[PDB]
Amino acid sequence: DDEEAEQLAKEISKDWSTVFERSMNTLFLTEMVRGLSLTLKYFFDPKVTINYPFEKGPLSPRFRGEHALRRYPTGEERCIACKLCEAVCPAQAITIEAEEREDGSRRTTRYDIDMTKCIYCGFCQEACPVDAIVEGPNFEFATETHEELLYDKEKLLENGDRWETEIAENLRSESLY
Amino acid sequence: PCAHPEYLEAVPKATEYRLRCPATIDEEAIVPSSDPET
Amino acid sequence: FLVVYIGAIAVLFLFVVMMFHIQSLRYTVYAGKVRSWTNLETLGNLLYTYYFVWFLVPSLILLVAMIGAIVLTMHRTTKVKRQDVFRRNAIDFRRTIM
Amino acid sequence: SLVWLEAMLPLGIIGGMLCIMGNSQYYIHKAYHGRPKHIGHDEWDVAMERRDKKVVE
Amino acid sequence: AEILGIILPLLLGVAFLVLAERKVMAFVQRRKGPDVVGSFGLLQPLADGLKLILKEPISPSSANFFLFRMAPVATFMLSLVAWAVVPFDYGMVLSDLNIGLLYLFAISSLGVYGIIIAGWSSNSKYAFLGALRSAAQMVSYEVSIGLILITVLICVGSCNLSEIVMAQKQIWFGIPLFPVLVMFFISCLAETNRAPFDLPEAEAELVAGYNVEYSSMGFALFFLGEYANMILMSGLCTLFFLGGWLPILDLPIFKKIPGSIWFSIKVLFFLFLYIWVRAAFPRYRYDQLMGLGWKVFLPLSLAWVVSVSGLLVTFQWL
Amino acid sequence: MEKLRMFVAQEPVVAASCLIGGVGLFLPAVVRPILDS
Amino acid sequence: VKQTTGIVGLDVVPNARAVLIDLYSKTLKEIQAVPEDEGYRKAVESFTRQRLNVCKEEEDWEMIEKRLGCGQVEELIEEARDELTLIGKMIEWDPWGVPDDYECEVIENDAPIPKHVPQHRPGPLPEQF
Amino acid sequence: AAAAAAAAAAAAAAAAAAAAAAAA
Amino acid sequence: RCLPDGNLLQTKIHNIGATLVGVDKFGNKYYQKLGDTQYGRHRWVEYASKDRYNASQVPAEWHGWLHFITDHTGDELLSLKPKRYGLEHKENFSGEGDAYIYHSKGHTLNPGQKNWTRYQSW
Amino acid sequence: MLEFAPIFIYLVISLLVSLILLGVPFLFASNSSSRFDIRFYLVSILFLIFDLEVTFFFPWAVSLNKIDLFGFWSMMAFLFILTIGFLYEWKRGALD
Amino acid sequence: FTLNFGPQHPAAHGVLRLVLEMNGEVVERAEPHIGLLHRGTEKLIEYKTYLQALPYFDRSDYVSMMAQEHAYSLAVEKLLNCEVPLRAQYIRVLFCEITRILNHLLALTTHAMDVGALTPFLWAFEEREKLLEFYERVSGARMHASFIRPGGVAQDLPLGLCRDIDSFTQQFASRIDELEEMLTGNRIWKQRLVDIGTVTAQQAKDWGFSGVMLRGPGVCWDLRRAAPYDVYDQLDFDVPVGTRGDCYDRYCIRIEEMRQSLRIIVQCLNQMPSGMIKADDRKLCPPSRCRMKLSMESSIHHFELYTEGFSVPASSTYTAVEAPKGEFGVFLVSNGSNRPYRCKIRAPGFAHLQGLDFMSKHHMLADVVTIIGTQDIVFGEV
Amino acid sequence: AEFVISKVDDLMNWARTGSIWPMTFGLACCAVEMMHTGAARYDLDRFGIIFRPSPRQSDCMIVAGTLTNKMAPALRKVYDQMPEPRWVISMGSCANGGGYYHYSYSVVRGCDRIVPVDIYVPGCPPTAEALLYGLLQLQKKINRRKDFLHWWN
Ligand SMILES: CCCCCCCCCCCCCCCCCC(=O)O[C@@H](COC(=O)CCCCCCCCCCCCCCC)COP(=O)(O)OCCN
Ligand code: SF4
Ligand code: SF4
Ligand code: SF4
Repeated sequence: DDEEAEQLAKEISKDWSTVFERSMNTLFLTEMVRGLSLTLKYFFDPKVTINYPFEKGPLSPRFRGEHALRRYPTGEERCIACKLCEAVCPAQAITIEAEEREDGSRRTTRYDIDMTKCIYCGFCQEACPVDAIVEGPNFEFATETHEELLYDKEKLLENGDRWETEIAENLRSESLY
Repeated sequence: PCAHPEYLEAVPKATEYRLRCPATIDEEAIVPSSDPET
Repeated sequence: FLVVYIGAIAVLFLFVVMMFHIQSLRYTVYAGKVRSWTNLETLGNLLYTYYFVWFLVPSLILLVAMIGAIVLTMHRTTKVKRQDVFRRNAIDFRRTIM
Repeated sequence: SLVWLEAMLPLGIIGGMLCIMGNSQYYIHKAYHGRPKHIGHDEWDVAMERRDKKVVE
Repeated sequence: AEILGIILPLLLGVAFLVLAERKVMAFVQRRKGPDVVGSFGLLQPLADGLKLILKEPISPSSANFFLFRMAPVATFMLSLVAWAVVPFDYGMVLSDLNIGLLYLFAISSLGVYGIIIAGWSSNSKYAFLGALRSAAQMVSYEVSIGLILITVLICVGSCNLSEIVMAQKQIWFGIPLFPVLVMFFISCLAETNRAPFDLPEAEAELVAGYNVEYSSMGFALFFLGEYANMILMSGLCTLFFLGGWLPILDLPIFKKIPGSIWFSIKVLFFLFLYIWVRAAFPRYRYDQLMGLGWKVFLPLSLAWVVSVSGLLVTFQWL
Repeated sequence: MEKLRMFVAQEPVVAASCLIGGVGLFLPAVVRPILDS
Repeated sequence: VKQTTGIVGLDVVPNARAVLIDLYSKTLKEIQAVPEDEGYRKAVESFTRQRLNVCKEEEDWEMIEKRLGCGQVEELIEEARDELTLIGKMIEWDPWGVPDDYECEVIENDAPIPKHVPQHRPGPLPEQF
Repeated sequence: AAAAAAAAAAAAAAAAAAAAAAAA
Repeated sequence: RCLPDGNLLQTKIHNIGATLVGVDKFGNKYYQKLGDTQYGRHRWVEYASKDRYNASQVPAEWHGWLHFITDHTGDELLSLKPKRYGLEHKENFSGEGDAYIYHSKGHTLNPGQKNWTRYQSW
Repeated sequence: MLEFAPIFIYLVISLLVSLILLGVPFLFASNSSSRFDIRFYLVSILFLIFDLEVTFFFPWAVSLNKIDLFGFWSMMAFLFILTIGFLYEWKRGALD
Repeated sequence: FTLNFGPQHPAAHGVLRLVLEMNGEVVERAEPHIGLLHRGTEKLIEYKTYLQALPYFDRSDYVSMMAQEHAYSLAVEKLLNCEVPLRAQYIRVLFCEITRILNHLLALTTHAMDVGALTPFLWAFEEREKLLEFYERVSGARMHASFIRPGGVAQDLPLGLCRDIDSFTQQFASRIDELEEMLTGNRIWKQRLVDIGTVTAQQAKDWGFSGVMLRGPGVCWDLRRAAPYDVYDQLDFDVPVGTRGDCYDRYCIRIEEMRQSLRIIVQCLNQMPSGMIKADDRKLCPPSRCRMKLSMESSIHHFELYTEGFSVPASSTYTAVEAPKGEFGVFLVSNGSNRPYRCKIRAPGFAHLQGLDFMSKHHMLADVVTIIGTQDIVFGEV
Repeated sequence: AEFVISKVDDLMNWARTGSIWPMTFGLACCAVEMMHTGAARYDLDRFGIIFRPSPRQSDCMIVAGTLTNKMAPALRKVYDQMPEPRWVISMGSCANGGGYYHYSYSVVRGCDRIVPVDIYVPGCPPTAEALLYGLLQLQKKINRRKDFLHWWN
């Protein structure tokens, strides 16, 4: 059948000044010179590139990057140890141990998110009742050694105080959703 | 002489796009949770 | 010599090794120098017009070399045997009687 | 737009190298010999150069 | 001697051609190429080099030093010695051979050896068959380049490259024989590998397709060789067809007409065309490729020798 | 002829080589003897 | 006259009606070997009779398709030949009849499924033509 | 090798949608 | 300038028409070149450490404005950074010697390696 | 021939250059950081034949004003025999 | 003659570990080796709640993320009987279709980069980095946007996302045209693709292709026309269906399916009802942050939905959507508990990569990467 | 003095930090994010990074995605044939540490079990800029090498 299919698909283009049109396209590349022309148009157009360290790609306040334990404006870690994020975590990155502090109000003696064992899905930010754990738009925390990448119990996730100026902004703009 | 029939003039470089950056609350969204009857 | 020996013929031989391993007083006459004929020009002034049949016969020898390299080293890889196994039905007995 | 000039620059400093390939082996040969190189230098010219260096004694 | 003044600038040309290709082929893809290393990536070739030089070997293996430690030397020496006869301006050829063109043909016929040997010394059946396929391709688009040069030779008097570029004072052979320039370029693309025609150079099959003992020097020398062979085979599409060092001859008041600068501009055009045509076109698969050098560029090259011989014999234009 | 057009369509480069080559085997065949004037 | 079935591999058959009549007669003849009181034989008999009838009445393949609304006559031939395979297979490893114990627990969960969930909708009725 | 070569001839490009363009 | 050895030249080829919108405490000059063209390339930062710069030196007051997440220059979010618990940035000293790098509380490099044995030995 | 001495020394000076390019990596970086594919014989013999016929093209190319219309037709007969060989190779199928 | 054809270009086809039994250059059989990317997904989901199970789906197919979350959501609404709003359906399709575009933009030009065309890759990836400005804006993560939750969808679009998706759709016909003008006309493309991996329809059915490899062969079968699982029964779009089956038809489809997906995006934009974002059933949809803090009964559900889960009733359903790769279906047996029970994931690429054995028989070794191209083989699903 | 050694180390480190071609073990999506980090917007050919398709000549190896227990021997065999001044970047949670699949039987708990790692790009789907910043941290790790000063002890 392929023999007859070939015979007919070549008897479709079989009238002079059509065999010539197709011959010219093969003889002088026409489809290919339309490839080169487009490629040239893009060789001369402005470049969609970004010299990274100096300017960075667009993000959104919902962007999920480095996890940060938030604080209440008046100190006092926002993280009451409900363990909802430890429960909701799909990868079980967060290990929370709780102890009634001397003040009497519950708090987490151990709040260690394992960033390497963490999927950055933002479930912890949703599950936390008081917005205690949020993902700071950092996303730039590549560490030379794996042990540093395991974020310690409430000490490095407490560096969100530096990122609060941006985390509070993102929360004030996302809370409408 | 190419794929430019006054329609590629919609070019990729936008230069005016996301004019209101996302975390800037010009309008406060509402996002209804439940239907009013419920 | 370079081209048709050490770019073709000893290429052939290299293939046959790699695969199929075996296991003062001069008086320069300034006439005839006014127009110096490069060796190609003074081979072409002859080979194609005066001794041209000894040039159409090496044509036939190159054609015989083409036909020979084809009929020898086609190696049953085309219509020489790629025609078909040539098995027909009406000429078979369907193995009911082996 | 002159954005292609950044990509033209490597072709320039590869063109500025063929200019050097051409002019180096010219001004080096123009130094060893007081005259430029002769391209169509058939045997008539070597014979005339012989008799010329033999005429200036 | 003055061979330094043609090898060192050519080494710099190849080193900066790796950057010119990355950068042009990147600009095509709407992205700046190497751009941090130097002011505009201008030091990026030196960075690639000084990196490859400072990379410890994977295995010393200096024992087998006469077999394949001089085969890249041979390929590179051939790619560099075919530059002698190439004239950059009137009387700037290093050695005006009255049979210059045939000498280039012979240098290619020895580059075939370079490839075959440097592939056989790699004791890798896949890599050796790849090198043999690449040699058969480089040598199958050499009959087509041969006949294309026979065309541009019929137009010219002699094989003297300075004459072939001096025979174009009236008109470049790119204008009447444009269909031939397209066939010489599409062959020089295929003679060298860097082309729409590089299945043996399919990104992975190339590295594992030339040698087993890299040590970096082998990797750089093959690429320095491919990029010099490319500068050369682009310095032939500009002697033969484009006017080797000839201007358009309008004789401008703004332009003092340097020769080597015109040769440079044209070889830059053909190098940029090498890059552009690497970016914009898919690979040919080496099974349609060999069926394009025999069934497409040999008939269309033979026809051209008979066409440019006929049309020049009838009317006595020879 | 129908088969001629089927051959210059299916195989353009061997049918435009036997015609970019005819113009070379045809010019000195007839156009040159014509140029007796 | 049919140019080609859009489907690849299902080559257009010119003698569609004739081979369809052949296949449906073969099917009616071969189905006799299964017990009569089996749903499979009632089904085969009924639809093979309907398609054989509509194939005998109409002449063009297009009218066969139009009345017998079952796609294209090439796919119809595929169905008929596959049915012949099945009847020649069912003769072997005969599954007809019901053993005494026959425990078959029909289970029905009627939970409605939300409408916006993949639900295989019926598709166009044979008024497509 | 008698293996079926990939014949690069075919029928011309004609965008083939489904029958549900206008009225299902 | 005087750096033909970096892509910092690409930033300094910017700034030709760009306006300078604020400069944070560390010296990073935050530029904006809008209107002209090439969205996504109309906000950057000149790190004021022309060598040894890296990302994450951009404080949180600006790391919003500079990734286009907000439209509030760091001179506007600096009235929102919390005074009581506010902490300066730390540049992500990853690898630059111990006591700058971060350490867990058992790493044996951390001063005060805690013991986790829940049972209090006798 | 006189102009062959520059390339004669070119071979040796390029040998030196490549030997230096070889020794440069060797010095630095101290202690601390298919049975047979006969088509490759057919392609090879066919290149041999076509390069022989290009060898015959070269003198006819450079000397075509001398051989006015007779050398041309003799070369076209040689080329028609080439074309018959090439068509027998195309049809038989050696170009694959 | 056996050849261990591995990943030619890594970072494009990651763990491809075919073992080709060749014949010179003609391939006689291709034996793919699976498991190099076999993460314990079909086991790990049995151990986590129906909410924790969702992030695995965006990690099942890594080039078309939200289509699998949409196939899972529709498998935990098939059981839950959880009626989602109209806006959730329209957003869910506007992102399943943006995902079809995100996949064909990759699976065309990664294929076209394996064939050799280097530039379509980078143009299509600028387009994909425009669409990830929508993924990353609507949910948070550029690739794994755990956004299409079981009841409805995670959270409403930002207040400037439809304007930007429009400003993208206006300029996206031109990008498809460029990807097409650069590859469709080329004789180096057609030659590299026509009559490559031709699959007669009986073969595409037998081997359960059910994707863009079931509409190459000409079987008009799109599970958006067959089993309309959203507003798809309202949205107008034509399913391009091939006529030869060769890898040049599947490319032409994937480059038309990338335009009909543009039609569906433009429709979902022009008709997106201002309704609730999640199902009103607050025992299947965690209440908003504002409500759970102010309402005690919402707080209890936010606690028992982010710790306990749904506990979807006992059943077993096979919900299959038309993911870009093909019919991605998640057979979800559900014990009554809050954790799934053998959430089996039928993923095309497990049925397609089977087809490599017969697709690439007698094709040249350089075609075995073109076949892997047009199958859209992403090893996360395999 | 020592200044010449300091500058020769600066030069070697500038080379190895300018042209750092990684064998991108692109397993899974982090290879799709790595492809975005090689794509038009965040150029990696800008920083010299040229994605090599072969382990033979490569300064780095950006392992991404879930290192499966079956792709562990292949990753190790590839890492053993890189030239000695090599580094490894772990990209994505699954590649750097156990990740979403830490407790999966078939998934190694981070490539730090097979190859010695030098920079772990953090974030399970790292932003393309985040992988780019991980590489700009590998560049720092190069700039802190001073191999000549150590060869002189
Ligand atoms: C309009 C100007 C065109 C300029 C193009 C410049 C491009 C240069 C850079 C390289 C472009 C891309 C290279 C692609 C390589 C493959 C090309 C190729 O072989 O294409 C076909 C052949 O193309 C060529 O050979 C082109 C060479 C053109 C030479 C001249 C052709 C005839 C000239 C007629 C002259 C008329 C006048 C002469 C007498 C008066 C092969 O056939 P097919 O398989 O694609 O399809 C048909 C199969 N049977
Ligand atoms: S995003 Fe939060 S909940 Fe999800 S795995 Fe990471 S730490 Fe756990
Ligand atoms: S971070 Fe949130 S979920 Fe976790 S313990 Fe604190 S308040 Fe509870
Ligand atoms: S760590 Fe996350 S993004 Fe990276 S490969 Fe694993 S699942 Fe994908």
